[PDB]
Parts: sequence; structure tokens; C-alpha cells
Amino acid sequence: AGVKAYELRTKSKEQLASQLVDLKKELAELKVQKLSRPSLPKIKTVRKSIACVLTVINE
Amino acid sequence: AAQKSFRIKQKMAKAKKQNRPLPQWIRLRTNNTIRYNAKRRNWRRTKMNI
Amino acid sequence: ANLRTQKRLAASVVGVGKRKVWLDPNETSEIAQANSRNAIRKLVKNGTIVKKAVTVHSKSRT
Amino acid sequence: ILQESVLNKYRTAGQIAQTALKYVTSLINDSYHSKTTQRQLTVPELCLLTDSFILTRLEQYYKNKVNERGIAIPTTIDIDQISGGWCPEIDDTQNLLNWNKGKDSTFASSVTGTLRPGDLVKITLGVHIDGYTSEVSHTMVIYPVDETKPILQPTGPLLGGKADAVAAAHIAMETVVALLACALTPEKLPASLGGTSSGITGQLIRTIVDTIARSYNCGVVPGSRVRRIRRFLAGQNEGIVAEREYKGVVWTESHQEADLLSAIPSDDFVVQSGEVYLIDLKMASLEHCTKKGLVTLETVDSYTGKSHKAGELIARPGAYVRDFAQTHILKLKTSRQLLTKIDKQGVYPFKLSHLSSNFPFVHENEEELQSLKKDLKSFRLGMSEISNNYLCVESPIQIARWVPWDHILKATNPNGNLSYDATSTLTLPGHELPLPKLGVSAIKLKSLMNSTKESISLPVARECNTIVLCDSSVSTTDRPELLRLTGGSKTCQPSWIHSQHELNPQDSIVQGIFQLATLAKDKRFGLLLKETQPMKQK
Amino acid sequence: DVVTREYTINLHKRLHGVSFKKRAPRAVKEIKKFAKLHMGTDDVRLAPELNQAIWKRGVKGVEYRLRLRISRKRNEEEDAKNPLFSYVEPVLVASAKGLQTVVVEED
Amino acid sequence: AMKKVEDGNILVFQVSMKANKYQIKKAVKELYEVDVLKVNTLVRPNGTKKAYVRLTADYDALDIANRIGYI
Amino acid sequence: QNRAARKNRYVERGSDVVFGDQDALTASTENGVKLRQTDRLLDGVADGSMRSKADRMAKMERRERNRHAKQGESDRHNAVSLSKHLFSGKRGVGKTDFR
Amino acid sequence: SSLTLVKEALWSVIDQGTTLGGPFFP
RNA sequence: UUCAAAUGAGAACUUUGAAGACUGAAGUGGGGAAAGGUUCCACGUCAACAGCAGUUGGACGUGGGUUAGUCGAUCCUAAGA
Ligand SMILES: [Mg+2]
Ligand SMILES: [Mg+2]
Ligand SMILES: [Mg+2]
Ligand SMILES: [Mg+2]
Ligand SMILES: [Mg+2]
Ligand SMILES: [Mg+2]
Ligand SMILES: [Mg+2]
Repeated sequence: AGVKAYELRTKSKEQLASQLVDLKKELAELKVQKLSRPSLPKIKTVRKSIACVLTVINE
Repeated sequence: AAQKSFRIKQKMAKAKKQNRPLPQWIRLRTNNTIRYNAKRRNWRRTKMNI
Repeated sequence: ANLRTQKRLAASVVGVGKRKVWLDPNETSEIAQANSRNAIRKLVKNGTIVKKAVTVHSKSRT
Repeated sequence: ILQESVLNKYRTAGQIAQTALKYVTSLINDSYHSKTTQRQLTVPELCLLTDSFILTRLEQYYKNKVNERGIAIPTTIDIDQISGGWCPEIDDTQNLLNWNKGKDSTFASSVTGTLRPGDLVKITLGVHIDGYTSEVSHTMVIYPVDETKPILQPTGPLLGGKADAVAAAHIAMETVVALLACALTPEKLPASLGGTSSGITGQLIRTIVDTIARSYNCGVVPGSRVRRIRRFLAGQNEGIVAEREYKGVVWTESHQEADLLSAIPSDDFVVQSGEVYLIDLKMASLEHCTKKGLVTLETVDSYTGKSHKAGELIARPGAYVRDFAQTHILKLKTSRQLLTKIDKQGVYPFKLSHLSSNFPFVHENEEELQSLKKDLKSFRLGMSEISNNYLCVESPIQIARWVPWDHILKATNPNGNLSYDATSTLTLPGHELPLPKLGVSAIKLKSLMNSTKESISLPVARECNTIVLCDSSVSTTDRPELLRLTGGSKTCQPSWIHSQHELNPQDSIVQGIFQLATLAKDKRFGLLLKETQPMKQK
Repeated sequence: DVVTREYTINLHKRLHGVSFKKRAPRAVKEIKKFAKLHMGTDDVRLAPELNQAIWKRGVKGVEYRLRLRISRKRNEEEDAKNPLFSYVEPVLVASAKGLQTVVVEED
Repeated sequence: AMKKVEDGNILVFQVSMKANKYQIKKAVKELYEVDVLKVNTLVRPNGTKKAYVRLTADYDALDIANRIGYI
Repeated sequence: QNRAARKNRYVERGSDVVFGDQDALTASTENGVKLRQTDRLLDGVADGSMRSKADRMAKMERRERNRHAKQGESDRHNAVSLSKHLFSGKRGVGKTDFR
Repeated sequence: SSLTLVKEALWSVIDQGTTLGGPFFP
């Protein structure tokens, strides 16, 4: 799962910025959940989504 | 020393986080040859020499 | 049972030395439950822990 | 040992429970079926108002005469696949919405708290007085309202697997009540069903319930039981707290395995006079199961990061259980005060809203609700430390799931019997063997359920009553009779359903069931079933 | 056989010539041996008040004579190898001199 | 850490090692919509930064803890 | 005293009925941890059978270092084969290297 | 082998209607 | 050094109490500087280590803990570099 770069490339700058803010909020919530649960596999896919959004913006 | 430098404290923090035995699930991997931490350090056995 | 921590906490709470604190030998389980200074204060209030008097140094002969 | 005072305490608790159940049925009908009310009540609001009504009614009875009284089982409202444990607090609505954002619409009724047409709404509640407990649970159906008709009525009956489950649960309840009443007059038991000199056994209970479930194409959910109730020991937390002596019949995945192949509960008991019995039955529909599979339960957690599954429910249980064998002095003053109130409650499961001084509210006011929530935030602060030191535990939220047998057979477990979940907090389900013959443990079975793509959820219908076997002396009319403390034709009146199945009369067990129904409908020379009446309100 | 007697022990001739740091501990061991001799019980238990009376004048100031009450009683525990034991108590008197062995009546 | 919420209206956070007290206060006020009375900080012996954030009397840290999710 | 003894009465409760002879009701942890306390050693091994297997593996691994009497994993003191101050003696009439 | 036999036994094994209520709100 | 109890499979050595002594304020007390770097504290806990022992530990396992406008560094110059 996660975002797809070819789907991201058809969006505008404001859409990508809003998506980045949403992803950062989700990562904060998952980091809160991790304090009780040390095995939380969705953290990896949210982190990689953040990296992909930043890559598309920079491109 | 109680009054220490940030560089010293950063190195001490790294040493503290490194101070541990193996995680148990490392033993269960396929073809695992790591059987103990051969670089474990103790405060009264080997000094860090800054 | 090991009551070393409770003995130290009782000395600190009462404000005297460890040599001046009496832990009731009959109430070992109750004292062993007390892991905080608040519980230690409760034990002091109800008498499971007692502050001993000072050893006398009289000056009558002096 | 029964006595007039014990019987009176049971009768009073049962009357309170019947009145509360009638109240919530009326509230549901006004919110969704009569539609006269401006604001539609949601599930947590229904639970809270129900608990307040129970406490206000209970305040008037047995004052300064009984040491302990209160709510035995907190008001639980379960929807479709959710088989129990759903008593959410009012301060978890926005949490539920935020947690389940980006999910499916399958648990929409429970996530939003607003009911939807076609939902199977199961209402469960219990009352204890002096440790003498009466529990009731009824499934009802949410229908769309007709428009053309002058009088508010459903457009049609409930149809399908939900109807099959409701009918199976209701008929099993009625037949079990009749069979247990036949223990008082053993000569009235039909000859084919069992011996004239033979008594009632858990074997007979199990085979009748299984016959009905098989006829209606349903499974028996592994939480079902027909057990004996004693003072302070009613199975109020059966999956959590252990018991020294158990007399009753249970259904498990192990029983499913044994049926397909052909402190420990056992069906080697005779139902004796002068005892109180709880009958709790959950029927799971197998309409969408095109194969033969196993009925199990999935537990709900509050972690959205544990998978990427769209049809997963994320929620936190609202009821806690106090473990009186565990002692630990807490570090927070809020925690210590909360523990004092929790120990004031008793050996029954409790809600955090039950512990507030404001609750129950005299006048339902916006400021009263606000003060309750203000208490609730600090209660959560204390509860985190109380549960972090194993002083209380959560009574789980469970969903009925179906796992096909071919996946279990093809799956390979290198550990067999030896595997067990060591990270589980509770010892009783953590060290569990659902399949003793196959050597499949609970953690292995959970792994198989999660790995299957054909592991679906099943709608569940519930019926649960409490009965007392009154002797010739204890009863009024010098003859033995079955006193139903809760449930019956006044409160647990069935909804409008229609099923394509029925019991096939060419079976001896089915003929015995029909004879039992005949003797129940006979009131002169048959069985005597005296139902407890709700008290009036307005 | 449950029984209780009062005896006088001459510690003077038992501690004759013992090193000063060892006198009171040797008195403890000598009283255990005395109780074993008089009651046949290898399990001897000394009262802490008796231990106080032994140690009352320090490590080298043990009294010449001591008046003891010795009780042979029954061991209630199932784990013990011996069904009988002796309990030694002190008898605080005006003087330990001139007293003979007596049998204490049990009530 | 959870004692400080009821003890002095204080939230305890792990914060970036590059962040100073101004940035901690600004980030807290932006993320959680509260007024901050003051910020004390330290560096833990594992090399991370801990921030004690005390809020004004107009705001309750108990509400913020409940909203964040640990309680 | 009779009044005090009559006042100090023992009345049982539901907790006495239910939890009086029981215990536990929670799985005892292997490292004495709280509910939300991390366990570095065991958090990666979910089931107890594999936990016991890995523990037995570690115990079998320990045997040679235990035979060499090491204070632990971290004790890696190395002795030289020969010490020059002990084996470089040719002592004239005068100052020696020790007393 | 008992596991083999149990598995093969399971493999071999798996290999008007009614109306309640009516048009009214209880 | 001694006595009883508790804990424990097991107690000369653990814990509490009962006692006997000692350091005797140039301390065997209460703090710091250099150095060390978690040794501090809690829970669990004994294979190896503690030249006897061990249920104890500065050991083994898992965590918690160090909050400054006013205390220091930071600023100044010294012999010097
Ligand atoms: Mg001589
Ligand atoms: Mg600072
Ligand atoms: Mg002296
Ligand atoms: Mg001297
Ligand atoms: Mg220490
Ligand atoms: Mg040794
Ligand atoms: Mg350590």
C-alpha cells in the first residue's frame, strides 16, 4: 500500500502540500500508538508515502 | 565528571544505547551464525578511553 | 522478604537516621507493600513504623 | 439453598431488568420506528440513559438492608457481526470517527452510533442485588417505516440469514426453557426425547440446541452457555475470571471439531430442583458460507497501524474488570481515588461513567452531561496507571468470524500444541487450545483466520434469560414451577421475520421439541412457566 | 514426652580459660549442649531474652551461674526430622546460687 | 511524566535535538492550540531531548492528553 | 474488651467469595515488566514455544564462556603469553627490579 | 499416525418456512 | 560477634526485630574537584563473577530517572599560544 508516484504526478502543488500535511499527522498518530504497541507495520508505508510525496514535489 | 562536554555526553549516549545482549529473534533466522554480542562493553571491564 | 528500601524511605521521611527507625516485625507483608513515601507516611501514622528516641548522653557528672 | 428472601431478591432484580429492557425498546422505537423524537438517540447515549434508569430504579428498593447492589452487566448494544462487548463511553464518539476514517462502511452503525434499517440490534443488561443476579438479552430488528399506512408498521419482515439466526435463537430459547421446566416433572418429558425416569442432561441440552441450529443453517457462537448461577458467581466475566466449580454446558471450537468428527465444564450433570440457571444463546448465520467452516471470534483493539485492512473495526472497550487478587500502590492521587471507587463497586464489570458522583443524573441537563465528561477525562488519566499495573483488565470486543476447514487442514504449524501467545495479558484465553485433536492453538488459529481471504464475518442473534426452579414449598401454588426472572412474551417479543427453513418433523428430537411446545402451551395439565412482570413507569 | 524443668548451669567451669572474644558465643553453644544432655533433643532453641541475659555484660562478662527453664515440647511441622525439641528460657532470680533442679507443673 | 499533568498542568514531549525553547513553544501552540506558560528542557542520557511544557491556567493539559490519545 | 471484640466483626463480601482463593488473572511477564513497558529481549518472539527454544539456544551457547569463568559477554581480558618483566632477569651486584 | 488419521477423517467428512412476529412494533 | 522470626530446595554470610561492639567530628559522618560513565533507582532474577557461601550484589535481564534570566560554562585578561 501507500501512494503511487504516477498518480501523484497528475496533481497540483496545493494538493501535494495538503497530502503531505495529512501524512505527517498520520505519522504522528502512529508514533503515539507505537508507545503501547512495538510492532506497528503501517509506520513503514506512511514514512515511504511521505518520501514519495517529497520526491514528486522536488521533481 | 559532573560538568562534562556535549561531545562527551553524545558519545556516552551512543555507548548506553549500544549496551545490550542480542535480541532473541536474531537467533531464529535462517543460517544465523551470530550467537552472542562479541562487542558488549561494561563500565568496570573495558574503559572507553574518551 | 527484603525491606531495605522501606527502611531507607522511612528514615528519609521521618527525618532521622536509619539507626532510629523501627519497622514492626509482625507487619512484614504490609510494610513490603509500601513502595512510596506516601505509603511510608501512612505506616508511620498508624504505628507500624516508629521513630526511636535518642541515646542519652547525660551531663549530670559533668 | 433457596429461601423466600433469596427468591424475593431475584424477583426484584429481574423486575428491574425487565423494566430497563422495556425502556430501551421504547427508546429505540421512538428514535427509529415511531420517529416522533426530534433527535435520534445513538448507541452510547442509549447505554448511558439505560444505566442511569437502572440505578435510579434500584435506589428505591432494599435501602439500608443489603450490603451490595448495582448493575451486574453494563448495558451493551451489539450490531450484526459484533458478538459482544460493545458499551462505548459518550466521550469516544469523535475518537471512533477519527479511528475509522478511511475504512469501509461495514461497521458504520457501530462507528457512527446511529442505527440503520435491517440491523440486528442485540440489547444485553443485568442487575444484581446482594450478589443475586438476573440477566436479560434480546435481539430486535431495525425496519424501515411505512408511509402509506395510517399506523407506523414495517414495510416487510426481515428476510434472509439474519431472519434464520433470529428464529434459531428464539426457538432454542423457548425449547430450553421448556426442557428445564420438565426437570421438575420428569414424568412429563417426551419418551422419544429422553427417558421417563431419566432427568435433564447437558447432553440433551446440547443436542436440542444443535438440532435447531442445524435446521436453521446456523452455527452456535463459542460464547454460548446454559449454566447454574450462585450468589456473586453468575459468569459476569466468564472469559476473564476463573471459577472453582462449574455446572453447565458450553460450546467451543473444540465442540465444533468433535461434532464434525462424529473448572472444566462438562455435560455430566442432572438439573436439580431449587436452582437458578442462566441460558445465553448466540446464533451465527451461515448464509454466505458456501463450504463447511469453523466459527471463531476476532478481538478488537484500538490500533489503526496494525494492518492495512479496510474492513477492520478499530475501537476501545468501555467496560473494565477489577482483579481483587492483585495489589499495588499507585503513584497518582487521581489513580488512588479511582481505585477506591472501583473497589467500592464490587465483583461486577463496570464503566468509568458509573464511577462518577454526578451519575446517575436527577435531571438530564447539558451541564450534567458536561460535568460527567469533565470527570471522565481525569478518570481516563487514573485508569491508564491502574491498568498499567494489572489492577484492572478490559472485557474484550469480539466479532464472529468464519474460517473454512480446508485452509486449516492445508495449513502447517511447526510447533503444534506447544505454541501459545506469551504477549497476551489474560492467562485464560492466552493459554487456550481451540482444537485439541488437531494441535492448533489460539495464536495459530488467529494467524490462519487473518491469512484467509475467505474468512468472513457472520451476523449474530442473541437471546439470554434467567430462570429459577421453584419447588412445591417455594412456589405459591404448592406445585413445582419454572419462574422466568427475565425475558418472555412481554419484553422479548420477537420482531417480524420470515425464514425459508423450519424443523423437519421426521426427526425424533424435533418431535420431542414439538411435544415440549405443546406441554408449554398447556396451562392446566402441562408445564407451569411463570413470567416475571415489569413494573409500571407512567 | 512433654516436660518442663528448671536447672542451674555452671558456666564458670565451662568457660574456664576461653579467649575473651569467644566467651559469650561459647556460652550459647554450652547451653545448647546442656539442653541436649538433659533432654535428648538435638533441636534446641534459645529465647532472645536468654541471649540478652548471656550477653548482658558484653563479650567477656558472662555470669558464673545461670538459672534456666527448659521445656521439651512437640514439633508440629511435618517437614522436620525431629518430633521433639527443647525451648530454653531464662529464669530471672535474686541469685542463681543454691538452687536445685525442679519440675515445673504444666497447666 | 503522566504525574505532571495532574501535578502542575505540564505536558512532556520528546522534541528534536535541534529545537530550542522558542521553537518548542511555537510548535506546541500550532499543533495543539494551547497557550504555553513556559518550557523547560533537558537532554536525556540516551541522546534525545525532553521538554516539559507548562500551559496557562486557561487551558487544561488533561484535555490535550485525552485528545492526543495516550491517557 | 467484650465490647471491642463484638465491634470488630468479620463480614465477607463478593471479593472474598470470588477472588479469595484465586490469584493471578494476568500472565506473569518474563522480565517483570508493566503493561506498556518495552521488552527489548522478547518483543520480537510472539509465541512462548519459540521463546523457550531461543532461551535454550542462548543457554547452550553460554557454556564455553562460563567454563572460562568470564564475568559476562563483556569480559574480554587478554593475557600475554609471556611477561618480559618476569622473564628478563640477569641480576648483577646492585640495583634489582623488585624487592 | 493419529494426526494423519484425524486429518483424513476430516477430509472425508467435508468432502413454507417459518414466521415470527408481525407488522407491528414491539 | 550472638538470638528468634520471615523468605527459601537449601541461610555463619539475605530481611526485620532482639542484643553486643566499633568509627569517635584531622570520622568508618555530610558534600565537592580530577577521573569514570549509568555504576543512581525500581521490577524480575542466580549459569558465570563476588579466592567459603549466597535466596544477596556496584553481577545477569527489562525499564525509569538529570527541568535554571539569578548555579556554572559562555564574557575578561594571566604565564603563554
Ligand atoms: Mg590459656
Ligand atoms: Mg538546562
Ligand atoms: Mg569507641
Ligand atoms: Mg580506638
Ligand atoms: Mg544500586
Ligand atoms: Mg566463591
Ligand atoms: Mg543493571
